[PDB]
Amino acid sequence: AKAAYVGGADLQALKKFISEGNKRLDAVNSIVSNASCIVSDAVSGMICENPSLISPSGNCYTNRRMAACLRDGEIILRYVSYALLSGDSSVLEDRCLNGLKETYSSLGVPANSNARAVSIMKACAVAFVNNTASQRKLSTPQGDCSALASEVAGYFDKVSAAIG
Amino acid sequence: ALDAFSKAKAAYVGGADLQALKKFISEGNKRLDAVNSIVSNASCIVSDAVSGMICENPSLISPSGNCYTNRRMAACLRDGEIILRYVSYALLSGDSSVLEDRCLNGLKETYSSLGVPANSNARAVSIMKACAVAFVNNTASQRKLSTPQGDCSALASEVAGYFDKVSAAIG
Amino acid sequence: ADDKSGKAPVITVFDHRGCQRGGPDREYKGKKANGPDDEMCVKVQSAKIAVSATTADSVLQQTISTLYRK
Amino acid sequence: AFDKSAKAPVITIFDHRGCTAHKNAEYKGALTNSIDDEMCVKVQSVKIAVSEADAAKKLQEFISYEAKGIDGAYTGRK
Ligand SMILES: *[C@@H](C)C1=C(C)C(=O)N/C1=C\c1[nH]c(/C=C2\N=C(C[C@H]3NC(=O)C(C=C)=C3C)C(C)=C2/C=C/C(=O)O)c(CCC(=O)O)c1C
Ligand SMILES: *[C@@H](C)C1=C(C)C(=O)N/C1=C\c1[nH]c(/C=C2\N=C(C[C@H]3NC(=O)C(C=C)=C3C)C(C)=C2/C=C/C(=O)O)c(CCC(=O)O)c1C
Ligand SMILES: *[C@@H](C)[C@H]1/C(=C/C2=NC(=C\c3[nH]c(C[C@H]4NC(=O)C(C=C)=C4C)c(C)c3/C=C/C(=O)O)/C(CCC(=O)O)=C2C)NC(=O)[C@@H]1C
Ligand SMILES: *[C@@H](C)[C@H]1/C(=C/C2=NC(=C\c3[nH]c(C[C@H]4NC(=O)C(C=C)=C4C)c(C)c3/C=C/C(=O)O)/C(CCC(=O)O)=C2C)NC(=O)[C@@H]1C
Ligand SMILES: *[C@H](C)C1=C(C)[C@@H](Cc2[nH]c(/C=C3N=C(/C=C4\NC(=O)[C@H](C)[C@H]4[C@@H](*)C)C(C)=C\3CCC(=O)O)c(/C=C/C(=O)O)c2C)NC1=O
Ligand SMILES: *[C@H](C)C1=C(C)[C@@H](Cc2[nH]c(/C=C3N=C(/C=C4\NC(=O)[C@H](C)[C@H]4[C@@H](*)C)C(C)=C\3CCC(=O)O)c(/C=C/C(=O)O)c2C)NC1=O
Ligand SMILES: *[C@H](C)[C@H]1/C(=C/C2=NC(=C\c3[nH]c(C[C@H]4NC(=O)C(C=C)=C4C)c(C)c3CCC(=O)O)/C(CCC(=O)O)=C2C)NC(=O)[C@@H]1C
Ligand SMILES: *[C@H](C)[C@H]1/C(=C/C2=NC(=C\c3[nH]c(C[C@H]4NC(=O)C(C=C)=C4C)c(C)c3CCC(=O)O)/C(CCC(=O)O)=C2C)NC(=O)[C@@H]1C
Repeated sequence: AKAAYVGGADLQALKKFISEGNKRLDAVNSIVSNASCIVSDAVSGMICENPSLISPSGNCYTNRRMAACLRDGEIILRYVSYALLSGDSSVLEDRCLNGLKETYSSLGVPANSNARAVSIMKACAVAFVNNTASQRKLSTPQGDCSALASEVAGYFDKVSAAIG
Repeated sequence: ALDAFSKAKAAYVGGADLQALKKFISEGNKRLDAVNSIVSNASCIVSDAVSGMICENPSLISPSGNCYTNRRMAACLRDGEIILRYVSYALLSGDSSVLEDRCLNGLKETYSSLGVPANSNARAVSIMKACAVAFVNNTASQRKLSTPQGDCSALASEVAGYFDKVSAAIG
Repeated sequence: ADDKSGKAPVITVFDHRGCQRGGPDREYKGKKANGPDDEMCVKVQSAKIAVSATTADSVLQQTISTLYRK
Repeated sequence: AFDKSAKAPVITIFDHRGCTAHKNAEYKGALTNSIDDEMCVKVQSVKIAVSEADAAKKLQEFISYEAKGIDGAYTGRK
């Protein structure tokens, strides 16, 4: 539960190990600094396209179910952000995805709806990484982050495949 | 204009009552779309305004800043939401009577005695204003509500004026 | 396999170049880079993810008003 | 003068044209035989509240000082 901190010389070394270190940390930053919005928008969009999810028979009906769903969206988003920080999907697959479809099948968490929630979070993340807004609307130097965008997109695709 | 919900319990206006309500406020259909575009984005508006206030003045969450500690940040996030919602009701009713009477009157005196910084509150309100105007004209990055194409600049100017009343009251 | 604990890695990114924090930077326990990396830091912590009833109610209230329609 | 109760009007706009899946029992007044029967404005006075735990989550997002979405000029500093 204790937090790890990577600054100074350790951070210098880290950015020598992962590719495009500086841009990669900006990419992570742009996602985690907007985490609650990404998760809520994806769950809200999942539902607005399928209102039966919040009908009395839907899997997001009641505050208890909605909170568990928003929680799961954040868990998944955060494991994806750690995959981007790390540069591979090993922890994402082992600590989050492996066994998750089986979990959702036993709970009856709808796969068609999770598929859409994941694809929206993916759309959010790609837009923040490959942000084509003007320089004046960016907190980072304008440049080409398309490779990082494609990488994070791949991590979401691994989520989709695992629980599809 | 009409303060129609001044009366615990929720009020529901549909069917015949709604048909009448839209005649009592100007541009009834457009107005309800405008209100909806704001309220449906309320969490992002408040978060963006409080975050923007902070990123322009990082010391607000330093140990000497007014948003320091979870208790204070919670009170500030709450107040941002309270103010946005009273503004949204001014836009629903078409005037500022409730906004002034039930939110703004006495509010500056309260913030003065608490030491809530007015220059920082001004920026939060200013950002919320910029958000609301863009949502009314559907020029925000997110455009999740569909409307017939038309000119809502009058409504955008109206809601901007309500935010200006907030700024003048607590400035 | 997932442990069903509800935990996930919470990452905080501190690009605080130019910052005068007013207090010491004591969280990072390693050695200095003798460069701008000494003003930046990454925090990673495995934490239980928790969502309040207020948040869940807020998402519902802002979703029910945008449901697809005819 | 406001009463310090932290209560505020929560508006919920239900433009639910075509939504027969939900029976419109909340509004009890007369109908019109028109789309106005398929839409509804809800207003309720609610005590606005933010928990300390939820405020801690927002602080974790904000403390990068780069917590901004797509919109808006970057006006922040460090
Ligand atoms: C169509 C959008 C839809 C599908 C498809 C589906 O599966 N569920 C759908 C809608 C839905 N409605 C509610 C609850 C409320 N709906 C209204 C507006 C409705 N009620 C009226 O009296 C009139 C006009 C005369 C209309 C247009 C209201 C006021 C609701 C409740 C408010 C409250 O304070 O509780 C839901 C939530 C679950 C439910 O069916 O009760 C859904 C998912
Ligand atoms: C500059 C942006 C700034 C001004 C101006 C101001 O008034 N406060 C400012 C920054 C600030 N930092 C924190 C807390 C943390 N800062 C860091 C990074 C720092 N710590 C290190 O060990 C290193 C070494 C390379 C660096 C660059 C971290 C990790 C912080 C806390 C992590 C945690 O688990 O909480 C704050 C919060 C209040 C405080 O000063 O403690 C501010 C406001
Ligand atoms: C895509 C990700 C976006 C983008 C990013 C971008 N960043 C660039 C340079 C840069 N970023 C940082 C901060 C970074 N480094 C850290 O250690 C941490 C926090 C721990 C973060 C956050 C730094 C320090 C730098 C540059 C340092 C230097 O001396 O040059 C660049 C420029 C290219 C590059 O340096 O690799 C880009 C580009 N730009 C975009 O347009 C998108 C939105
Ligand atoms: C500015 C706000 C944007 C704009 C709005 C716009 N809406 C229009 C017509 C319209 N809107 C509604 C929904 C509204 N009515 C309700 O009762 C409720 C919910 C209770 C809502 C929400 C309706 C039903 C209609 C049309 C009704 C009809 O019978 O014609 C129009 C067209 C002009 C007008 O009708 O006044 C506009 C314009 N359009 C934009 O482009 C901006 C972004
Ligand atoms: C119901 C009518 C419904 C919605 C709810 C909404 C859901 C939705 N959102 C997207 C795409 C993006 N959402 C983003 C979120 C943010 N942008 C910001 O500035 C703040 C910080 C964040 C919270 C609002 C982003 C960055 C997105 C990428 C750009 C884009 O708009 O595409 C989508 C897209 C799905 C897809 O591309 O397949 C949906 C469905 N939309 C609704 O209809
Ligand atoms: C700290 C790094 C910081 C910020 C946070 C941000 C503060 C800020 N925001 C604006 C303008 C708008 N913000 C909007 C919010 C949303 N748009 C969406 O699509 C989602 C759903 C909403 C929540 C994120 C909107 C609609 C804005 C209007 C359009 C625009 O691009 O401006 C501003 C602008 C002030 C001005 O115009 O003078 C600021 C300062 N900026 C930061 O640096
Ligand atoms: C939102 C996009 C979904 C949806 C999600 C729900 N999940 C529910 C219970 C649940 N979720 C998990 C997996 C979660 N826990 C972990 O430890 C990890 C990874 C490390 C993850 C991704 C578990 C183990 C459980 C059961 C125990 C618990 O609640 O913590 C849930 C409530 C289930 C119920 O009440 O029967 C929901 C609603 N629901 C949707 O409709 C969309 C697709
Ligand atoms: C956020 C943009 C601000 C900021 C806000 C803070 N307000 C604090 C306490 C507080 N706020 C109010 C007004 C509020 N209550 C109402 O009933 C109404 C209208 C109906 C509103 C607008 C009151 C009455 C109070 C005191 C009682 C209470 O907390 O509920 C506060 C904590 C003050 C302290 O304990 O020292 C904060 C931080 N702070 C900022 O830095 C930005 C500019």
